Amino acid sequence: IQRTPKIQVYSRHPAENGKSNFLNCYVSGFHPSDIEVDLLKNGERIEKVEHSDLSFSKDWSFYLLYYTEFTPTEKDEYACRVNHVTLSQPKIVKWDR
Amino acid sequence: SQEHVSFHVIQIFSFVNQSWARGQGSGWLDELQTHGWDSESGTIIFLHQWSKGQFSNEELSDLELLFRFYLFGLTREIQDHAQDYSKYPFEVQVKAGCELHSGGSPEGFFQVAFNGLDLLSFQQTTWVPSPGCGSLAQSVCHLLNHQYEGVTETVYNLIRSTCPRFLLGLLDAGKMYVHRQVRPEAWLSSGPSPGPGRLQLVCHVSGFYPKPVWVMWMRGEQEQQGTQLGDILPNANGTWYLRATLDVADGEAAGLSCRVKHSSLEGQDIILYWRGSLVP
Ligand SMILES: CCCCCCCCCCCCCCCC(=O)OC[C@H](O)CO
Ligand SMILES: CCCCCCCCCCCCCCCC
Ligand SMILES: *[C@@H]1O[C@H](CO)[C@@H](O)[C@H](O)[C@H]1NC(C)=O
Ligand SMILES: O=S(=O)([O-])CC[NH2+]C1CCCCC1
Ligand SMILES: O=S(=O)([O-])CC[NH2+]C1CCCCC1
Ligand SMILES: O=S(=O)([O-])CC[NH2+]C1CCCCC1
Ligand SMILES: CCCCCCCCCCCC
Ligand SMILES: CCCCCCCCCC
Repeated sequence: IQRTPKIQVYSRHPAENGKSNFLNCYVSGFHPSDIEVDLLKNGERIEKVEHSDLSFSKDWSFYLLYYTEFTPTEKDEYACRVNHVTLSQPKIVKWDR
Repeated sequence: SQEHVSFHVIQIFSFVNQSWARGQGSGWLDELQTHGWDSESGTIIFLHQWSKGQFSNEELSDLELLFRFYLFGLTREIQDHAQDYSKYPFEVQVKAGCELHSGGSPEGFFQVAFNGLDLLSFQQTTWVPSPGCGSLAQSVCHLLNHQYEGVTETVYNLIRSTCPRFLLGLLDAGKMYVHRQVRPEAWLSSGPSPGPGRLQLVCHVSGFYPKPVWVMWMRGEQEQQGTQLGDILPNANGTWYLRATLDVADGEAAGLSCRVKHSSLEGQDIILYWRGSLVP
């Protein structure tokens, strides 16, 4: 069957305005592997992201880690957006410090 | 240690329609990716300085040639035995490799899934279809059991002999990485409100390696019973992340602290007291 992605967003370091950090988005438990994951700044896609090669667990569901270097500020909003065949609309999970 | 250790090669490919497919492959030492695959040039990507795992360039080149021959044969056979558009798209997953048990006994495996369900596996010297995958599984195993005997023998030797030798060579070549200690940092935050007059306390622990870690919410030496530990989540660069959370009533959060123990800390636990809005 088709399994819907779980999405977890978290920073590598404590959020401090003006200090360089990394934002992680871990997307897991989905099937099939066709997926669109994007990290967002103020609702816009971030190009300078890195992601793990596709992998899967013992139940054959897939998982991916995304991360990007960012500098948090008071005005900037960051998020992880996922689209998948199981989702009626893209799911956006905002990061909150 | 007595811990079991594994090496896996995985393959994921999907046919969007009868004549178009895409695929990816990689190699993993436990949960650490050690190898990629460049599908254009059809060659192994070595992700670490120690990723050749004490194998010679000739051994690795022969393995590369083997994988390319496998991909060529797989493509030709799927094209010949494909063509109803209702069967597409479909996705295949392959997981092959070995597990080394505590005494040194190797165990090889080769497992395949189709559309997220078990399809078949390699048992001793036989391709065994999964019952749940019905006639397709039987068909594929028939082809593998009766038309590619050399393939069966090659797979047997790869997962029972080549794989454990490579796995241990990787552990040796990478000994300064696999035995490293990386100290975490920790910090507190508020989580989603449990309800009116309640607080969610969050202790973040980030950047630790290896994975065993101890984190708890405490009042003095007493562990708090409501503490929930999240999934241990990956950071880039091989380290891990964990959130420990506790719901408490407003007016009862003062005096609570997060305590972190990890092998890298050499006896000096991290202790953070919840401040919240208590300090003006
Ligand atoms: C099976 C046990 C073998 C033990 C020794 C292994 C030596 C290093 C192999 C790691 C390479 C990982 C990449 C292989 C991925 C691969 O071949 O798949 C291509 C995709 O299908 C592209 O379409
Ligand atoms: C009838 C349309 C679907 C066809 C599905 C073909 C799946 C093939 C799985 C076999 C993968 C390789 C097995 C190991 C070869 C050494
Ligand atoms: C098959 O799928 C590929 C990839 O999406 C597409 O480019 C191609 O046109 C398709 N072929 C068909 C529908 O015959
Ligand atoms: O770069 S790529 O076009 O995605 C490589 C695809 N080769 C695989 C297609 C599915 C059958 C096994 C070989
Ligand atoms: O250490 S372990 O629990 O054996 C690793 C389990 N996941 C792996 C299975 C297939 C290769 C990708 C990662
Ligand atoms: O920290 S841990 O997940 O318990 C270690 C298990 N595997 C490690 C050993 C071999 C190299 C890959 C990482
Ligand atoms: C060299 C490996 C060849 C594996 C062939 C499996 C694909 C056959 C599909 C049969 C569909 C009934
Ligand atoms: C381990 C990934 C699949 C390798 C199969 C190679 C055997 C086919 C060539 C005879």
